[PDB]
Amino acid sequence: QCVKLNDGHFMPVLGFGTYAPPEVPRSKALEVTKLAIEAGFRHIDSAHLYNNEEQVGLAIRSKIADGSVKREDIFYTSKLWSTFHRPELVRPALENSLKKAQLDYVDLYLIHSPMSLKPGEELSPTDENGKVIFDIVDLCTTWEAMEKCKDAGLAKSIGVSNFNRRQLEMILNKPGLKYKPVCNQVECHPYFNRSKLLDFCKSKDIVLVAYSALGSQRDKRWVDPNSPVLLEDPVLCALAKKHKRTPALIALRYQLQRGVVVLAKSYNEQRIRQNVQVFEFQLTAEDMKAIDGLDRNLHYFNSDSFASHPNYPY
Ligand SMILES: NC(=O)c1ccc[n+]([C@@H]2O[C@H](COP(=O)([O-])OP(=O)(O)OC[C@H]3O[C@@H](n4cnc5c(N)ncnc54)[C@H](OP(=O)(O)O)[C@@H]3O)[C@@H](O)[C@H]2O)c1
Ligand SMILES: Cc1noc(C)c1COc1ccccc1C(=O)Nc1cccc(Cl)c1
Repeated sequence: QCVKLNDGHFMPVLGFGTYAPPEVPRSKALEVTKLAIEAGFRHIDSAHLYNNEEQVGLAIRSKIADGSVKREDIFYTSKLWSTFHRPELVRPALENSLKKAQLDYVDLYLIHSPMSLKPGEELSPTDENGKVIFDIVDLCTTWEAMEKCKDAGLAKSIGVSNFNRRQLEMILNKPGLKYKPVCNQVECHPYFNRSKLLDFCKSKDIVLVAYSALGSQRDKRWVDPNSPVLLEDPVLCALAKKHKRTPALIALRYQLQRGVVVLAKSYNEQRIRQNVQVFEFQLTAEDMKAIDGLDRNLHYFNSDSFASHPNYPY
């Protein structure tokens, strides 16, 4: 169950989200990634930011080793963090992510954010006054370093994440371009459905990948507790009763039926197993336009600290 990418390789349309807050013990990312693979996931979304590539790579390496799966069956994804946007820091970051996860290549390497941060070992550098230190980098130079990684064979496909239309065209309107981004991974869910951005990506053979499709983890550091909880929407709860399903399954099927590759994080065995069942039912045209009307342009990620960056995507 995949969608062909604009460089030839294939991406499973349902992916597993591996991020959990640092409060969650690192051993969990190993247990739930194996359970996700046993449940039927073959697309695994990770990143250098999530501090989990060893447990994730170990789980992948262990399911390959016990004979459940082979390396070609697994679509593994990592992301270049924003402190590594200077072109010389790109390949060492990917090799470090490969060394950490113990894989010879990633199926997908993404530019995690367009908001470049100052290079360093800190995932978020902060100055004297406790504010985040930005950095100015021409992102097309970063993409060239990304392109070389695909040539080197460390990344089967390369793409971006949290890129708006203007930032996407900057990559497409790049001189000497060799590989267009196979995908743009952005926040997408019935309350914020990226309809105009999805049309643009469709018009460029670029796959839109939805993160926070279930309505996000609502971490206290980045989300307002008064913001609407997507899985409590009366419309989503109503359709789940009609189809005898769950509100999460309604949200996941919503993206799968408009050409969106959808991610879903879960560290709960039953909900992990519950999410693969999105392929067992279908939404009607009436159900699709009912969810269509829920768009209220709601960013679950909100950060005024990152509102002053020249490349902030929204
Ligand atoms: N490119 C980027 O900038 C970016 C940003 C954010 C996230 N991501 C990636 O996208 C992945 C998913 O996004 P997300 O972190 O916002 O989480 P999410 O997919 O929106 O899920 C939100 C919450 O819903 C719960 N859940 C999972 N399955 C459920 C089900 N069947 N029914 C009810 N609840 C369910 C989960 O809690 P339980 O664990 O308890 O089940 C989960 O924490 C992340 O893991 C990350 O890899 C990428
Ligand atoms: C927009 C956008 N542009 O880049 C990113 C990444 C995003 C979305 O970010 C999130 C979405 C969902 C949940 C969490 C996050 C997040 O934790 N962002 C973050 C941003 C900057 C620094 C650091 Cl440390 C974290």
